Formats: sequence, structure tokens, C-alpha cells
Amino acid sequence: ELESEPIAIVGMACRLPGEVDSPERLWELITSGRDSAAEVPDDRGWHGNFMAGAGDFDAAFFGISPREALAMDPQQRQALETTWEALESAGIPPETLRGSDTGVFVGMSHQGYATGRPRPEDGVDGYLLTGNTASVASGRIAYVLGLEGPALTVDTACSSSLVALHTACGSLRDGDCGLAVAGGVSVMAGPEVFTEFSRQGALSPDGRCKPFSDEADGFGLGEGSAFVVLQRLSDARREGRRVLGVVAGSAVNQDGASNGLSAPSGVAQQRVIRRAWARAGITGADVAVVEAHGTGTRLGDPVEASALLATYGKSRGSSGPVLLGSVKSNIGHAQAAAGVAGVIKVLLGLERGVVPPMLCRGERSGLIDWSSGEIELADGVREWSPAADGVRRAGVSAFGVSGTNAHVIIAEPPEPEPVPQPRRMLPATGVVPVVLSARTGAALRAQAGRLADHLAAHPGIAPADVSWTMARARQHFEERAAVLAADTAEAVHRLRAVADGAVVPGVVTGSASDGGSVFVFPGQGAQWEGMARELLPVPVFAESIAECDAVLSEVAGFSVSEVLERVDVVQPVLFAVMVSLARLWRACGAVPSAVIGHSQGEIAAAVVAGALSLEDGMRVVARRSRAVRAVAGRGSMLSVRGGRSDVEWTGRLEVAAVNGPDAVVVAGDAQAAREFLEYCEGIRARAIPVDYASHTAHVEPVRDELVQALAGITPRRAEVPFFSTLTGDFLDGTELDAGYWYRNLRHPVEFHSAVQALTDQGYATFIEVSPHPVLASSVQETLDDAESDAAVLGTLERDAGDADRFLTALADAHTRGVAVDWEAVLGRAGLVDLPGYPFQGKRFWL
Amino acid sequence: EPIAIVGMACRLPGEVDSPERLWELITSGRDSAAEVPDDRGWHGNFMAGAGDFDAAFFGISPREALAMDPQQRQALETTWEALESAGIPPETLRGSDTGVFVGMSHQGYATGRPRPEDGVDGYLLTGNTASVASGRIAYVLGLEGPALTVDTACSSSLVALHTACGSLRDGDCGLAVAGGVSVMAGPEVFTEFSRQGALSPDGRCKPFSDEADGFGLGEGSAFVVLQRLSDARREGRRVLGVVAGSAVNQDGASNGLSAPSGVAQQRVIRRAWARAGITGADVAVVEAHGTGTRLGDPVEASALLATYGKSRGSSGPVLLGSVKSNIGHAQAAAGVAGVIKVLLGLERGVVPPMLCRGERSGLIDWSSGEIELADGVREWSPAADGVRRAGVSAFGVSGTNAHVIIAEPPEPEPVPQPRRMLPATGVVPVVLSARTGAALRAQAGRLADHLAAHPGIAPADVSWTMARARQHFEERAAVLAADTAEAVHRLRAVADGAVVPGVVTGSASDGGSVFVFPGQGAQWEGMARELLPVPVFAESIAECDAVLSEVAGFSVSEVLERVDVVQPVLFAVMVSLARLWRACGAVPSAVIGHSQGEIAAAVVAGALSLEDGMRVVARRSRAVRAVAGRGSMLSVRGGRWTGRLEVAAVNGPDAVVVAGDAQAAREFLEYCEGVGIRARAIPVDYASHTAHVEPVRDELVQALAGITPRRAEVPFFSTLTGDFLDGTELDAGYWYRNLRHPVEFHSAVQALTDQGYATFIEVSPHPVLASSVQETLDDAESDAAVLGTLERDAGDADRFLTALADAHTRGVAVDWEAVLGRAGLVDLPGYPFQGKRFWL
Repeated sequence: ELESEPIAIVGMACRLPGEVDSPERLWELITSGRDSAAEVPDDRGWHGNFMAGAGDFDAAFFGISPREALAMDPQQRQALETTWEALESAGIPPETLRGSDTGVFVGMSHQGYATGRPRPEDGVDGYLLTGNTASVASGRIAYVLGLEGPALTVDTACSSSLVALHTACGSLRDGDCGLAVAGGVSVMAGPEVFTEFSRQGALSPDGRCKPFSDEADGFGLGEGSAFVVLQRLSDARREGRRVLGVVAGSAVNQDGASNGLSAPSGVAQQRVIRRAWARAGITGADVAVVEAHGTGTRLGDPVEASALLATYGKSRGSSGPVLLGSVKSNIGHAQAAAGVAGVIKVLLGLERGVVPPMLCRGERSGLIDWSSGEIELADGVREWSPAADGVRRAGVSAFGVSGTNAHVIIAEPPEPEPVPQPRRMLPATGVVPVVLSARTGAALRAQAGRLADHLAAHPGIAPADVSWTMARARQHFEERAAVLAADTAEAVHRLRAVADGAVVPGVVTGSASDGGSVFVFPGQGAQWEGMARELLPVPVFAESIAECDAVLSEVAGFSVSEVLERVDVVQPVLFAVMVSLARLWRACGAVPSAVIGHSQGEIAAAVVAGALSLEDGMRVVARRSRAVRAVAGRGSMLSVRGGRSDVEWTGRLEVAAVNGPDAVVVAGDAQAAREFLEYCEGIRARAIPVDYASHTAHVEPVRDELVQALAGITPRRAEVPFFSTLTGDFLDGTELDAGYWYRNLRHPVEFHSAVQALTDQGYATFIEVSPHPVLASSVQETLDDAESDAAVLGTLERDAGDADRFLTALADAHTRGVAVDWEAVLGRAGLVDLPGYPFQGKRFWL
Repeated sequence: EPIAIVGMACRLPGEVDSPERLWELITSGRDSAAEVPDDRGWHGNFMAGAGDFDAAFFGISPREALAMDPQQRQALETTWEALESAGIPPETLRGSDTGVFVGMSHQGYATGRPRPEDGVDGYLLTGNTASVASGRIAYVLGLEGPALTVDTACSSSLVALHTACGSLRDGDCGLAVAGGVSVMAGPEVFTEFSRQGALSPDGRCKPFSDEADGFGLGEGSAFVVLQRLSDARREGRRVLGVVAGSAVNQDGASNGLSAPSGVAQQRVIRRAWARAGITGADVAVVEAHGTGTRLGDPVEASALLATYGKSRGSSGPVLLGSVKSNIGHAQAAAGVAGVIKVLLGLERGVVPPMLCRGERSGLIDWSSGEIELADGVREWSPAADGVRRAGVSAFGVSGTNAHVIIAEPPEPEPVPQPRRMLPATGVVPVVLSARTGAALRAQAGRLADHLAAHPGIAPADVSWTMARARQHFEERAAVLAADTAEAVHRLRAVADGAVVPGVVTGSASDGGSVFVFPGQGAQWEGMARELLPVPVFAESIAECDAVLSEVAGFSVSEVLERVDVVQPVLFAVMVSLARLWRACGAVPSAVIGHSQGEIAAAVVAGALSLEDGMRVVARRSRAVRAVAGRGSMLSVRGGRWTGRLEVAAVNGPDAVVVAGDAQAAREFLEYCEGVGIRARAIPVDYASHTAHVEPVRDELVQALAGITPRRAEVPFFSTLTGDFLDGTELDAGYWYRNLRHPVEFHSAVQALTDQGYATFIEVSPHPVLASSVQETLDDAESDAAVLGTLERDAGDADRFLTALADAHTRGVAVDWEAVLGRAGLVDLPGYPFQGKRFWL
């Protein structure tokens, strides 16, 4: 039950010359047949291939000071940003990795950064050693990401990154980690490496590698950053990762005693090729493509070609000629990153099912025996013949100038076992949310512009995939935005709206907060005929509604009563929609730090908090609302825009609620009200459709009777902190007896007071759990008084009791920082390749 | 499989140049703290010879040696030493799947614009890029397994050791070199840690002491040779200990890249026990990262308490220590250093001690009494298993951690030992070699110093180790000895350049060896009877006896002569001595013969079967007997009655044999006694190589007419024709013209000399022609050497062992495994490196 388990490549990232800043841009360069040879930049201080942004670093993203960033070797910084991008390609939000066996293996050597004396002004003392010692290149990644498997920096020159891959594959097979980042980085800071190869006469004047060409006259120095994410195939499939290829086998060895430390030996190259085949249990006939070391040196190219001839050339059998190429023909010699660059080239190929081409410049080298016809240069895009197995495979080679050699077999990934897919809460409406996050607003804007450009340049991409990917395969940062969209084109328009600062429907913006969420249960006038009907397909919701039907009939003979009103029906139905909407938020991941209610709302809130069972909570609102129909006739209520005290004629009307700084309820005698009302026809007052006045003495008649009816209820300790609008503070759920429920009907509702307290205590998000926003505007006004940044949210709305509205609410709750379990909401779609985090890099170059 | 440590080597501060010196420094409670050297540029711990390097040894230019990072030079010389500790002649590893794993980081060498006068242009980069530190060992030594350099700061060499083991388990290589080297060339590292305030002003690491106040910086080489236990046992290597389990993890998010985390340390310790299939109770010793940091040491102690301190259950407190207390923080070699320290202990069966200073840190919960500081030497309790174990930690400042369980080597499955070729006589040869004469004397003195300081080590172990477990270089010397005192005495002679009995000196050479077969008077009564115990010899005498019985009656008449018996018996002794040389490794490039000796030479070369050769010498001899009585031959010192004596053989520039009629010889002798010309008769009544034998011709040529001359598998150089003969030319005629034409031996030795042969071996019971050959070589101004085999009144195993040693000193290939068999590998000084200082 143990063997060389296949290792899977689940992500990849690279920064390479020729303006390549992602695997996909590398594909463009290779199919274009453009190269990157250009003159050395002046901004370094002393022809070749150079990275666009070698010295740019989003230092603030990773919490690194600008002084330390200036001291960090540009290789340390590329490795750190490219590691991040690789995990994003694997679809792993890097936070989930903190405390993980994840290992880091970085191939690298020294390139002459920070060799002068430190200009004291720059103030890099205390940072320069750590910014430039090899082990830190790998240790820093594990520090910044909280990774806890092995972290090593390895130097074998040109093969460094393939040796790092080889080591990570053993680490994974051995149990030393369960996920690994492996790759290499180089940035030619100083001119020492270029100078030594010039002196040797090893560099083409072009700056271009002409691999296997008659025009080969030396290699072109390059640089870059190339990283893959490795995982044992079993763990990959079990976690449903998107496998890009697999390392079927790999090998490492040494030239030994060649003719000069740098001299190449074809025999060594053959043996390393053959150990790889052995580890992978294949023969050369099973490999259609070879991505060679391929540096364009007159004497080395034939050495490499003779060993391919002696290995891949023989017994090709059924398999036609082997295709041969080298990515150095487009980007130059990327030194410590050369190997994995090659590996990312063949992986791009596997995606598209074709053999990646090479910039063939001129005629084949006359020094190579092509007479067998068994090796062909990959001149343009070609068919990738599977092997007799039906498996496509490639071979990648890196032969370092210190004599250590590597060869790796990359194979297409096996077919995944199909698994039963999880269900998506909320019926499908074609509308999908697409969420964005960055560490600043400029970065947030840039993310949105890039997603829009990608989706415009890549249409046909399934919006469900962009939705799932940006919610499940990306980390959520401080500054957020979300865009509802029914089809790709509507996404681009609204993503551009985020990008350019436009307010537009279907687009929301917000900052994520530490503080808790408070569920506001209003009651009052949240009802509308036909409410929340479109949510009865949702089992979480429908089930709550059904159990509510059971216990209502037993206590009031009533039920759904919305297949197609009056106070002792409306209140038992608004109770039911509110505890149901609450359970729906719960099952979508919004967990309440506290519950608060307005009058009857407090009964749904006590249920939602666990202080009263669903049964007792129904009985309390059924026999509280039957008891109010018994003091009908005389009595009514009115809303009065304008704050209390100013509204505070006596003995017939009194203040019965306070809802915000600019909103009060007054109640008392029916006629007496019309009096106040038509008085104000000359304040924006308005009367509530009521035949009685609660929170007044008109209710003392039903006291004792109510208290009795609800004497069998059993208040329990709450699971969620219940804030009493009566007491004005937190209250053990045992204290919610009939007395409390009478005193709730009689005493005045100090709701503005409670919202002020909860704002004082630092709660961040108020979610009105109701079929129509009733208190939301009043709460929003209270927060403006306290000059607060707390956010207020509705759930459903009249003409909006649909899933599309709850989806909108989920989108806004998440944008404010409420934890939406997007897995439970958008089930589990596939991972699509979308732009990475939009690093806001500044230049640092000592 | 378990990976075995089969060799080990280290250069460390405190004058430590070998694992034994480490044991010295550690058991005598001294430390190496001292001021920074002046000669480096710019308090700590420093290697004595950090900039010394034997560039000529590795064939490296002095300019390239100047450009090379001392870290690269030390790694090269220490890798050699570790290979010698393994008993592996490094040349036998050329073309081998041997892996090189080098832990290392940058340390400030070559940081300034180089003085053009230095001439480093073109070597600086190669001599300072990290990959070349391991790539160059693979290059110099021809190794072909993986070669990596790795940097995980203070854990580098244990991570290196961890990677090698996985490489060995994976079949990626079959032997690995692993370790770490650091040399504080410039002061950067020192300045940084000073600024941070982590460096004790003492320069001294005080691990787990209340007096801890920072660590002291240090440097070092520490390397071990690794091999799968199966393969080590097969090759019969000496296992110092086994890497039962190793683990590597990272601190992740500690309170700073440098901050230590105990959970991280606990987890890596427990992964290593899982790989090794043990629990903390089974480990008696922990060698720690130590350092002596006020805040670091308690994190390490807390993690050790939570693993090695829990659930010991009547196994006693684990012992605790850190070699940094004696040598400081070797940085990249800190780990293997600690490994070598616990290996030193495993040898002697005691827990190696630590220089504990002051009182135990009050920052540490000693209250369970389950962890005890390794005060002085202690008993190493084995575990219930019965296996002695130790744990070694190295925790990197980049946050990478390693813990390694070192265990005692398992008991070797015993195996029947190969037989020695020669009968044992308590006399052993100990052979010496190095690249220059100076180095040879140096190796001699260090072996004498070593033997003086460890008496009662067996001479047969010294013999076997020096002959089979070291490479043999250009300048050689051999010493014969029957006890250690005598070896010491003669080894001093070699060291002092003095001439003494028992001691031979010489230079190995490219040319081949010629087996020289005389006839003459090599015989003596009872010759070689002492070699009959040796099967290869006995079997050949016995097979001669048979063929001679069917051509005469005599046989093994070497117990309790005349011509038709002596020439047959000399023949059987020479061809048997030839077979003994060959079973001992000596390949003849060519054979040459003097008269009847050519028959021996033709049989040794395969041109005649043993029978046809016996037959030729038996008849040829009887032929002489027939035409005897009158006639005589005499030796005459001088270069080369007229028709009554002629020259019958020219043996050298000053030696001639004159033969003729018996009376005319008596006349030539009296004249010589008068005129003073040195001459003496040869006890014979015949005159061979004159017309005196013509009579018995046309008779032997008929008796030897059924001989079957075959083609020779060894070039036969005809003294007769003075050039190379196909063995099918060796017909009866030849064997007659051999008896009648005069022996032009001197001319043949000149000829072979001019073809570049290097070594002449007289395959005879007594060296008849050897002094003449030397005379011939002296005049050609030739550096070639002349060797004998047996000797009149010696002729036993001792004289043959002596001959083997002299042939080895001159370049002849002696098997040594065939002559000595297996014996014990013992630790003896390494190659005597002759380093000049290099430093930019």
C-alpha cells in the first residue's frame, strides 16, 4: 500500500522576460514567435533578456516596511509575489494555509544585489543581511504565509528549479509536507554573471538563444520567476483540485569529471533521462515532446541532441518522431528559473492539447546527426500524440553549469472520478454574484478593471465559474465590492463601474469589519401579500415554514395562508417568515452575535436565539395577538416624523415607540388620534392601519389573562446573546416569561435606545431579518447621529421576495464582512483562470 | 532501509582537525573563544587553518585557489578526510553514483574590487557561487550522483544530511557525502548579530546556563559519508552509527523570522521519532542547538521537556548538552558537528560531556528532574530495545528546523573471512604514499606520532588500513614490522629521510613490469620449501612433479645438485614463483629469460604448456649431462688458445661468462690471478653456449619434436633474437639454438630499458642477474627499478612479503586484499595536506 505516488501540479505562476507576467502571457509569446532580447536597462547600473518589473514590489501587501523592501534582493521579492500567484492559480486562498505542512523549495543563486556600501540615507542597516542571504528567500515565504513544512534554498545553477521540484516531490512522497511550492527565481541585479560569461565567450552578441540552429553562437542571459504548487495526486483528487499535469518521474545526477567544470557530458545526460523513465515506468516512445535545456551554444547543443538521439531517438516504434524545442529561444536563459519555465511551457501545451512551439531561427545545426529522422524541431504548433496508453507526456531537461543535471517527465492529469455535486441554496435565476477584494481601494479598483478586461477578451467563460472562483478560490481582503450579473457582458459593464467609480444598480462597495452582526427582528408592517413565496423551493426555508404550520394550527388553526390581514393572523405569519429568513441566513453562514427585536419581533428573536423553542414562540405570538384583537375598536397608533421630547394634551395619547432620532410612534384613543393627525395637516404624520393602541394602558384589560395563557412556556438559556429592548441590556433567556411577554406588550418600545447601545458596544453590521425593510432607515439614521460606520442591510423587499433579493443581501453582507459560506450558497462550481491579485508595486533598487 | 554513517571528518575551532581532537577538546572542558584574527581584515571561535589549502593536491592553480571561497576549499579537503574515515580510496569512486550534499551560505569572501595583481579574473565567480561548493567536489572526484548546495542557515548541514538520506532511500545514489561548511571571511554576519544584540561579548555559548547572555560565532567543516545499511554491511564497511530518523519543518509565523517556536520544535522532534519508530524514552542523549541565548535556550528546553521529558518511565532523565559550549556556533556545520559529537560518544560507550558553566538557567522548569545537563562523562543507557540512541537538533534563523535520531550501528552478521595468501609471521608491511616527497615524510611522522600515542593497536589493522583503505600516490615508502614499537622506529626513519633496515622508498611508474627468469646459480638447498604451505605455490609444484615423473623420476627433491636435476627444479620453482606473484596482483607486461630460464618464461607466458616446458628442460638438461666431464665456464668481471674459449653470455656492462675446454679455462684463471683480473669458476663440468654441445644436437631436436609451441598471452621477448617472438617460434630448434648460441642478456636488458619498461622482477629463488641489470640501468641513466623474489637462506613468507612490499613501492600492483585478506579498519591520520595560505 505504498509506492512513488504520482505528484500533481495544481497551480503555476511565472514572471519572465518579454513582458510575460502569467502562464497565459507566456503562451502568447511562444505562439507569436517573438523574443525578448533587448539592451541591458540603465536603471540597474550595469544585450540580454530582462523582466518588466524586476524591482517592483507591493511591499505593503505583505506587511513589509519600505526600508526592508529596499534591502530585499529583488529575487526574494519576485519569489514572494510569484509564490502568491501560484497559490491563486491553484485556487487556494493563502490564509487557509497558515499552520500547514506546506513546504517551500526555492532554486536560486546570488546575482550581485547589494554589493556596494550602504548609502546611510537609504537606512538599510539591520535589513541587508536578511534581505540577501539565500536561506531567507525560502524562509521568508514560510514566515509571511505561516507555512510549516520544510523551507530550503538550493543552488545547482541552471537546473536549480528542477532540482527544487525533484526535492519537493520526495518531500511529498515521504510525508514531510502535504503541499509544496517549488520553483526558482533569478534577477540579474549586478553585472558579474554577465561579465564572466562574456569573458568566456559564451554569450551571443544577439542576446538570443538559438537552440539546435546552425546560427547558434552562444546563449542569451535572462532572468525570471517560475513556481509550481505540488500535491500528492490522492490529496489533489480528494480536495477536488484542478490538476494541470503530473510529475510522473524525475531524476538528478552529475557530469562528474567533464572537460572543465562547466563542460557537458552526453553520457550523464543519457543516464538522467533514463532514471526518469524508470521512476515513471515508461520508455521514450511514450513521450511525444521534449522541452530541452537548449541554450544555443555551438558545442553544447550537439551534446544535448546526441543524448536525445541515444535515448528518445531509439525504439520510437509506433510513436512518430519526438518533437523538440526550448523556451529559451523566446525568453533567453532564465538561470535558476529556466527549469520550471520549461515545465510551465509544456503545461500550457497540455491545456490546449497541442505541442508548444519554439522560435526556430535558421537551418538545423549541421553538427547534429538528424539522419535517423527521429527528432524533429517543434517549428510551429503540432498535434501532441498520446502514448500507446492514451496518456500525453513530455520530458524537461536542465543541465547546470556546476555539473548537476535534472530531467522530469510531465504527464497529462488522470481523468477525475466524478463525484455527486453539492446542492446550491437559493433557486437558480441566471444571476450569479461576483465578489472582489483587495488591501486598498486602488487595488480593489484595479482588480475590477482586470477581471473586466479578462472577461471581455475571453467570453464564453461560464459566469457560474467566475462566481465560484472569485468567491471560493480567492482570499477576501479589507476593501470589498460585489457585482450581480446574469451574463458575462453585464459583468464587464458593472465591473468597469467598480473600476471607474460609478454608482450603478447591481454593484455594491464596502469595508469589512471585525465587529459582530446583530439580527434585527422588526414585526410592525413588514408584510406584503405573497411574501417570500419564491423561497419555498429552498429546503432550509420551506422546512421552517412547514414546522411553523404544524404548531400554528394546534394553537390557532392557521398555516401557510399565502397560497393566494388582521392582527391575530398577521403577527403569527410575520413571526414565521422572520424565524425562517433567520434560519436561511444561518445556513448561508451569517451567524448572529446578538439578536434584538421590536415589540413582537422580540419573540422571533427569542426563538432565533434559542431562549424559546419554536413551539413556545408560536404560542406566545398567537395568544399575544389573539389577546390584542380583544381590545379592538377604540385605540389607534400613528407615526410622527420628528424626534421625541419635542413630541412629549395628555390622558388620551402617549409615546408608544421610539424608532430613531427623527421617528416616533404615538398611541391612545381613536378619535384623539385623528385630532393630532389633522392638527399636523399643517409634520409628516400618518396613522398605522390599527383598531387598537398597544404600549398604552388600553392593554391592561388583557393582562392576567395573557400572563395565564403563556404560563406553560419554558424560557431557556439562549445560545445567542439576546438584547432586551425593554431592559435596555442583555438578559438571560430564562427571564423571558409570560410577565416579560405582557410587559413587552405594555411598556413603551425604546428601540432607538437599544440601537444606540449596540452601536456603543461596537457591533458592525445590522441585518434586518424581515420581508420588507421596516426599521433599516431609522437604524441608519441612528448611526449617522453617532457618526458610525456600522452598516445596515435588509433581507427581502416588497416586489423582491425572490431568491435574487436574498442573493443581493448575501452579496452586501459579505461586502460588509459577514461570513457568507459561499460553498453552501453557490454549491461547488469549477476553477477558471482569472487575473491574480493586483499587486500595487513600487520600485525598490539599492 | 536505515542509512549508515560510515565515515566522518571535521575541522573546527579550538585546534580541532579531526573527530578525535574534538573528543579531546570536549573531555578536557576547554573552549575556543578568542579575538578575531588580524589577517582576515575587519571576539569569537575560528578555525586554525581556515585559509590554508593544498591546491597542488587537487590539481588547482594558485590563482584559482586565491579566488576560491575558503568554504569551498575546506569542503573539498574535509570531504577527502571523511572518505578516508570511511576507508574508501577515493579514486575507486570515479564514475560512481556518489551524491554530494553541502550546506552553506555566503560569508563575505571576495566582496571587494579584486587587486588586478592577484590574477583572480575568471575564477572569482566560480570560486564563490554556492552551487560550485558541491559541484566542484563532484568534479574533482568524478562523482555522478546529485550535487547540491543548500542554505537553511543554522540547520543547513542537518537538512543536507536529511536530503542525502532521502536520496539514498530513493535510489538516487548509492553513497552520499553530506555536511556543512562555514568560514567567516568578512565580518558582515558578525556585525548584524552584534547590532541585534544576540552575541555574547565572551564569544562563548553558555547553553542552558543562568549565565547565558548571547551566543558566540564560530565556523567549521563537518562531513559524514552515508550509505544504505544493507550496502554498508555487504561492502563490509565500519558503521559508526545509523541515521534512524530525521525530520525537517519550519517555525512559520514566529514572532519574527529569527524568533523560535517550541511547538515547531516539538513537532519536528516527534516526526523524527515516527520515522525512526521510537519514542522519547528510547533516547538517552539529546545534543541541542544550544547557542546560549537567554530567550532562545528556554524555548528549546520547554520543547525538549514536552517531548523527551514526558513519559520516560524508569529510564532516567535524558542527558542534555551542546557542543557549541566547546566550539561555538559553527553555523552551517553546527549540526554535523553535533552528530560527530554523539558519534564520538557512541564509539566509547559514554555520553559525551558539555562545558556547563555557572548554574542552570532559572528561566527553565527543571522541576520534573527528567532532563539533566551532561556534566562530565556519563553512562549511555541503552533503551529496552538494547539500542543506544541520541537526538540532534539544529534550528535555523530562517526558521527551518531539523531533528535527527542517531542510533548505534546494528551487530554485523558474521561472515567467513577470506584466507591470507602467505603464511602469517607476525611481520606486517605498512605502506605509505603521497603526492610529494615532503608529504610522504609528513605522513610517516604523523603515523609514528599516532602509533606512539595509541599502542596496542594491532599491527595487522595498521597494515590492512594503510594498504587497502588509502589511495596510493606517486611517492611511496614501505616499512616492515613485527610490533608497534618497531613500526614507530622505522616510520621515523622515513620521516627523517634516513636509511634503515626494514624500510624501502621509491616512486610509482607508468611503464610495465618485465618478469626476468635466470638460469645460472639461483638454486640453494631447500629453496622455497617454506612456501609449500601456500596453495597457489603448492598446487604448481605438485603439477610439475607429475609431468617430471613421466619424463624422469625426481620431483620435490627440496628436502634433505647435478645438472639434469637442478635445471628442472629451478624451472618448477620459477614458474611457481611466477604464479604466486600473479595471484598477488603482479601482471607481467613481458617475460625475458637467460638460457634455461626462457623455458620458464615461455611457460609463464603461455607459449608452452607446463608439460612441453618440463619436457624441454628435462631433455635439454640430460643433453648437457651427456656432453660433460671436459669443458668449463667461468665468470669474468669485465666488458666484451683462441679457439678453445669464447664468451658464452654477456650479463651486464661489467659481467661476462667465458666458456670452453676445461684445461684452457684453468689457464685463463691463473692468468687472471696473476694480472689481478677478477674471475672465478662456475661449479660445472660442461661448457654450454659453445660448440661443445653440437654433439648432442640432432637428438634433443628430435626428443623435443612433439612440443606444441602456442601463441603467448604475455609478450615473449627473445634474448636470442633480441626482439618480440610469437610463441609459435619456440620450436626444438629454438631450444637448441638456446643451448648453443651465446646468451646476449645484456643487450636484451638494454633493449627493454629503451622501450620504457619500469620494473624488472627477478622471479627466482636467489637474485642472480639483478645486480647486472642494475648496472645496465645505471648506464642508460634509467630510473627503472630492479626487484627480487626469494633469497638464499631466506626463501619463506617473510622474504616474499618483503618482495611484495618493494614491488608495491616501485609501482607493481599488489592485490593486498589477496595477500592480507580482511582485517580491521582503524582510525589513522588522514592525508598530510600541504597547504599554503590563500586569502584575498
